[PDB]
Amino acid sequence: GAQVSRQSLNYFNINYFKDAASSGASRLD
Amino acid sequence: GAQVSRQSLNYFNINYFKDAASSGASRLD
Amino acid sequence: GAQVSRQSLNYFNINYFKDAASSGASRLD
Amino acid sequence: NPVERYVDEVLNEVLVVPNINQSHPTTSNAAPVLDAAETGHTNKIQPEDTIETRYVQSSQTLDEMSVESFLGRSGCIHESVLDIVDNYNDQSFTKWNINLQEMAQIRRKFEMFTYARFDSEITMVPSVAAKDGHIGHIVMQYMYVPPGAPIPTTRDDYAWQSGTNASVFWQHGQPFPRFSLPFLSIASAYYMFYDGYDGDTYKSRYGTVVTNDMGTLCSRIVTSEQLHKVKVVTRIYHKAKHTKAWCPRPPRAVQYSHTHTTNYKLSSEVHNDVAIRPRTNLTTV
Amino acid sequence: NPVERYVDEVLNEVLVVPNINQSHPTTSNAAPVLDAAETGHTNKIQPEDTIETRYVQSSQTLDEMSVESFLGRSGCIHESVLDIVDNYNDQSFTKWNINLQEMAQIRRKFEMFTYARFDSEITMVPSVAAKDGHIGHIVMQYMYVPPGAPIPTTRDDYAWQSGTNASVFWQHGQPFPRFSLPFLSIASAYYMFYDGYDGDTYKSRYGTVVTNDMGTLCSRIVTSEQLHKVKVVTRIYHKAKHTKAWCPRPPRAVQYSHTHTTNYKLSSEVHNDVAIRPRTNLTTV
Amino acid sequence: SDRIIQITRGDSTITSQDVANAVVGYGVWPHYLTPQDATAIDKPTQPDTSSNRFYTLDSKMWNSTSKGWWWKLPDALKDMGIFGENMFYHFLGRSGYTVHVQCNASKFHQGTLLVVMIPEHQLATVNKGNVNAGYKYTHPGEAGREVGTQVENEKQPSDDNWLNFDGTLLGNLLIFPHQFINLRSNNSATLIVPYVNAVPMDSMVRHNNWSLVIIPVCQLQSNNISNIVPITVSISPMCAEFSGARAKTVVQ
Amino acid sequence: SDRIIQITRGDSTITSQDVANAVVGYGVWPHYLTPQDATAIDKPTQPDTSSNRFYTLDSKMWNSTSKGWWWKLPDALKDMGIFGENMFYHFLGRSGYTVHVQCNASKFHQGTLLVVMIPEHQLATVNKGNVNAGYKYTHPGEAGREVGTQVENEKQPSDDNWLNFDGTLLGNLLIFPHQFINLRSNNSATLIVPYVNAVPMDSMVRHNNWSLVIIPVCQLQSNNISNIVPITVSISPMCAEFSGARAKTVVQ
Amino acid sequence: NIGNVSMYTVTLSPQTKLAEEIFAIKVDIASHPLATTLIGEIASYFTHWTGSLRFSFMFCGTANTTLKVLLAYTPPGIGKPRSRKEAMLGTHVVWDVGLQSTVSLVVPWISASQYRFTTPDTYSSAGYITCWYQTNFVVPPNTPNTAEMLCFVSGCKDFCLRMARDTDLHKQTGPITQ
Amino acid sequence: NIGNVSMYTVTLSPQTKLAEEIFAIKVDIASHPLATTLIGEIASYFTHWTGSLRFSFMFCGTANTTLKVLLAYTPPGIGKPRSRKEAMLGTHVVWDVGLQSTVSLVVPWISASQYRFTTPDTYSSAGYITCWYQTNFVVPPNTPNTAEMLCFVSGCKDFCLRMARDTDLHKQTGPITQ
Ligand SMILES: Cc1cc(CCCOc2c(C)cc(-c3noc(C(F)(F)F)n3)cc2C)on1
Ligand SMILES: Cc1cc(CCCOc2c(C)cc(-c3noc(C(F)(F)F)n3)cc2C)on1
Ligand SMILES: [Zn+2]
Ligand SMILES: [Zn+2]
Repeated sequence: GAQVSRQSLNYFNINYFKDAASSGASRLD
Repeated sequence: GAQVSRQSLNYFNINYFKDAASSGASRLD
Repeated sequence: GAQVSRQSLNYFNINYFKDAASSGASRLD
Repeated sequence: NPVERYVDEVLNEVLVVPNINQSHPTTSNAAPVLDAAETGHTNKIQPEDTIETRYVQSSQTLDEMSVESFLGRSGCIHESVLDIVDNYNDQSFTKWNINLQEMAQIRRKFEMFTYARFDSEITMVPSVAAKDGHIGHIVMQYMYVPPGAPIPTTRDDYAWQSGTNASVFWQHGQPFPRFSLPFLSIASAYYMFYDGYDGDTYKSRYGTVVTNDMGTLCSRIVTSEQLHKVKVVTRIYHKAKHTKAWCPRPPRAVQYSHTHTTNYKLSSEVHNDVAIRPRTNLTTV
Repeated sequence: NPVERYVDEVLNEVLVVPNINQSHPTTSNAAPVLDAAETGHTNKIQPEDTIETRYVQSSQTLDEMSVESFLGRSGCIHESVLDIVDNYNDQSFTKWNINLQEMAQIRRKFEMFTYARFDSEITMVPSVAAKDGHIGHIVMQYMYVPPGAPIPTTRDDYAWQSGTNASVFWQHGQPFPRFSLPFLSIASAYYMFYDGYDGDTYKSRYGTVVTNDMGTLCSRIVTSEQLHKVKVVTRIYHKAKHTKAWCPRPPRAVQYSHTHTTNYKLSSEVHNDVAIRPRTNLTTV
Repeated sequence: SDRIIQITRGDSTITSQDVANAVVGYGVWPHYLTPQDATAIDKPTQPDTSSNRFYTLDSKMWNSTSKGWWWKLPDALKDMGIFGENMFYHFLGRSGYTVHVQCNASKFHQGTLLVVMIPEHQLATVNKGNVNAGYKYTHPGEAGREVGTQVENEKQPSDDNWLNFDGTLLGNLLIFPHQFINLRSNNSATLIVPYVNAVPMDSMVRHNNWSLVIIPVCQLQSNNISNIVPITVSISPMCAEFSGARAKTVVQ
Repeated sequence: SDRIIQITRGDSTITSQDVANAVVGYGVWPHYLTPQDATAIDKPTQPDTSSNRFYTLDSKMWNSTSKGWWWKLPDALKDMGIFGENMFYHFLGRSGYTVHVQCNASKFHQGTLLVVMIPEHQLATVNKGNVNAGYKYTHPGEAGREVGTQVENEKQPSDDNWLNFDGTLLGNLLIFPHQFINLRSNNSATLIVPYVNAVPMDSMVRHNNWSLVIIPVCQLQSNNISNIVPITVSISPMCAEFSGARAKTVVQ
Repeated sequence: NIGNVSMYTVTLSPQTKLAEEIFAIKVDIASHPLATTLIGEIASYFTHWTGSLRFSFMFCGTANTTLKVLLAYTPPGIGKPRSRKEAMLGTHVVWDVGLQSTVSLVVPWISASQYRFTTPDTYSSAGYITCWYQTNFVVPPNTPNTAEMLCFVSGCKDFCLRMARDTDLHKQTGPITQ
Repeated sequence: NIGNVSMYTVTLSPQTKLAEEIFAIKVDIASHPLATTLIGEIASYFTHWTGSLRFSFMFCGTANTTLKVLLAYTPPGIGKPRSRKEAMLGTHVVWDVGLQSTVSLVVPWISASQYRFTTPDTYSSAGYITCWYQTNFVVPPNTPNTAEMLCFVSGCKDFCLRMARDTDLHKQTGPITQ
């Protein structure tokens, strides 16, 4: 569960648990 | 949040938290 | 800080800290 | 770029404020400074319109003022007490009718909106006070009994089996327990306020107590009776995650008195009941 | 190469010093050794100009002498004491007006610059002294009350709810607490020195006390009263990260006496007040 | 000739035929505030030549026992023409300076003056606990302060020249922009300093950005002591600009 | 709406919801002195927004017997912030102005004020031979002159409003830039005048370029006389620039 | 007045002395009386603030009541103005009462530092807003001799808050029970 | 002299005996009297040092005062020179006083090891700098018979410090209070 980005600057947005409630603070706007 | 390099010597500059203040000591010059 | 090899047998020589003194025992010869 | 947006997150520069542009002297029959508050709209005049301004590149960001940020800080919502005084069986367990109305600090912030939808992060801070000297091996059990589920009535009630309800076991010495909760309402958002009843008679209940039932939080000291008596106080902390709020409202201006109600009390000298400080007169800064 | 630069970091060879080149005998009317200090400049003469030198490949690096390195070591800045003597309610909590001026070692280093900008890493070292024998279960709460926020006046003040302020809960037995802080000033850099006041009268305050307000650090023993009294001393450590400094200045030459001020004291024999050691005479090494 | 210098500012031109070059503090030449660094949003006022000119302060007399002198900017120019007027009518001010210290004697005189420009020279008090230097004492005006004269008062600053009036050793003042006026070599010192502060503009009334310190490190001596040897200071603001206009502030 | 006006100068913004348009003296908008017309050779100082702002003078009370009022520029602003400071520190000054006269009453009041801006309004004396108006009398400052009050003195100017205080008939003042404040139509007057003189710059101390004259031609009347009806004047310099800096001139 | 709607209005009336002072308060977004306004309350949840403030005033008198008033902002580094002349030298707006009932005065961000503390701190006190009679309050016969004025506040496009903190504009001195 | 500016100057004057000694100090960057100089203070924050040192001297006498002086650096492994002849055999500069007021003597890095300890340690003591009259201090009549000299120090392109440590050039023997 990783939203791997690339640029090299590879972003790794990982969700450790299988529930949306489990993830950290949301992004803005 | 990883600044993956390559050479193979792959550098992995990882920022574990989403705040610049959180990262370790800075690079020089 | 990983010296990723390949063969597939991918070797991952990782240096967790930014000082040479920090790494483990040296290789031979 | 999912990576360019990443940098903005790390630097907290997602929401930037506009710059101030250079303005000049003017003479016109277009008068921005004049308007009509009766319309119910706020005059949208900016500094460049009332004075001659210079050009300035703004660097401030509104990130921290976001709803996610405003309601995303963990605050205390309950202080559970298990105090062993003279009867372990009666005093080693308790229950709490869950609500976000007992502590003023987080309550006031949520109540600055009419409706709010969010997931929750609950963090617990248990502390064992050694009343007689030792604390032995303390193990705690926290069980969420949703409305309808059987509520334990003794420290060994079969309900503690938690065959379906979620329970969290904490062992003294281990890190603070924590877990997430998904948006729980049967509606689309939580009611911060509710101008309605649960019936149509003089005896029907009024307010959020009608719509905000969240069940009961039952807890007990799992460890069986020990020689030395302890007093375990578990403080519960709550934080909203993935938040949305609707219809902002006036901030609570007087102290809260009860849960689920906007009731308040007034003294004979009301200036003491509000944060407003009496002015000597109109011209005394 | 982001990888070649990596190797220089591991080896600490980012900033290399120049080599000494072979020089030869000279006879010229160009005299490098002669100059004029009145100009306010330092003669840039090097060894190759005053003697016949050999060629030498330098291997020294200036990395460790960088500002990041000089101010990047965690040092003690405060020693908070909660000593339970005879009244748990009064003695189980305290507060501190935050500042980097109480401990001489780190203060002197920062004060070698006029302005400094940096993020901070705070690390806490709590130690519970068992005055009567046991320490029970000790849980601590450290809360940062920014200027303006309500300061608790009892161990159960509603402010401890920390609905917005940041609080860190530590449990005895767990690792030392630590967190980062972003550059906090309302200005572009922190003032190490400030030749100004907060007014223009004989009673206006002078110095950095006017510009360096950082709020209050409040702390309490979360655990309720226990039979055996303890003395908890929490030592706070600070380190600068991502640092920048401007306008270097003379190092503190005498002992510090107070915070936010350069005031000092002199004895009847001033040579005792400075590190300068009296010389027997001009020619006694 | 590298021994000569002519400095023209506004309607003033100063000369010296025996200089020791010139110093530009931190190698940065004074310049106006840019929109990227500015914070105050009203259009600034820039008097230009009516404020960016040389203002000569009261001369001082240097003798065999002089311990030194200091002035603070912009305080020293608070009563100097348009520049002075502007620092009191506005809340904010910003300026750089060209400081030209003058002192001539003869080829038979000897003496040495250490001329320094210190940023944020926060003065100390001695043996007075946490009582700090009073506003009045750090705002002497063009008259400055004569080290070793003032009859002590509780809020009076340290007068120890060897400790820089702030708890640091004199020998290290050279780390700040400076020059020496060594009678045998030069008869003047010239320092050009840019605006230095942690904020783009500031109150000219309650914040002295720079401090001019002059300490005779090598005693004045000659076989004609009756001839008075003065020290004269001429300062010229540079890129002076002010913001936040209103009534004129009156101090004291 | 053509009845509304907003005038922004520096840090000041003035409004009126009942104007009678505005007047630009001789159809020339104020502008800075060009190099083709300039004569003085030093670089001028231009305070910009710190001087080109609205300065409100002392209000006057208009009643059934008022004979009129007059002010002279730049005299009237001699004590107004930065602008005032600049006219005394320099030998030469040059400026245009935006004159906004204010007077409101009610839809049940009636009265009419003739508001005029006269260039070179050289006052006369009456029955006093060749003795002319004294400097003191033509330099009243922000207080101006209240026609019909001053206890005669030999060097006192003519106080005859019907003869324009200069031997000419009032009815012809309309040949100068002017407006009327007819209570039934407007509550303000706005006149913008450029610099007018036979020389590019002049002494702000001894030469008053413009004179603001206000004469009630139609008497103030209403059935609620106790309610005081003031007249207020706000003047803003435009393109103010000064030259020939020195010490500050002190008059009297 | 506290505890009554009148605490929100300022009374105007025919004056016998010219240029009289009408009101005067600090500009500081979180100081009193601005504290309990919505923007003041929100500002009290943060430690720092910056940006320009928008003060508006709506004349509540009759349609036949006229008035000219001077609203001024005095930047810091000086005491509050003791007269209209003294105030007028700073940032100001001359308000003419007419068909449009409301006027706005913008308090531009004029500060040495990019931000200021929201809590009452000497170093960062932002100045004052004073109001003076420019001309006078005038009415025809048979018309009320006094009138009210309402005062509003909000932030401009550059307003911004920083460093979240708990508010001191609200407290809990006891348990909130069921 | 400590506590007076005179602690920074060395007095010169007409001699009756030839080649007299003027001053002598250790070269060690962190030893006394070099300790409190800026480079000495910074060196005291590190354990090791290396590189060449730059010593400068500015003659403070009158423009008509002449003088020739010999500045010498004695590498280690021998005691400080007891005479000009003894000193002159090492690294030195003969300084002629003239239009240019200042002269510089570079103490080259001459060591067995690549670095030395900054703290006073026998094994790593770097040597001495002595100053002697090469000719004499001469003046015309009616001219002061003594003159001062100022001494400066800084590091050359090869100077370098290593191993950060706390300084012993400053202490705290009590609480620093508010
Ligand atoms: C409006 C609104 C929204 C909410 C939800 C508040 C969160 O309340 C809780 C808490 C604090 C804990 C649990 C909980 N779930 O499992 C556990 C266990 F581990 F404690 F058992 N506790 C469940 C709810 C609904 O209350 N009012
Ligand atoms: C100059 C200058 C710069 C600074 C900042 C010093 C750091 O001070 C602190 C510390 C030590 C701790 C906290 C802090 N934040 O959260 C906590 C908690 F966990 F302790 F609550 N402590 C906040 C500041 C500003 O002080 N002077
Ligand atoms: Zn025990
Ligand atoms: Zn025990």
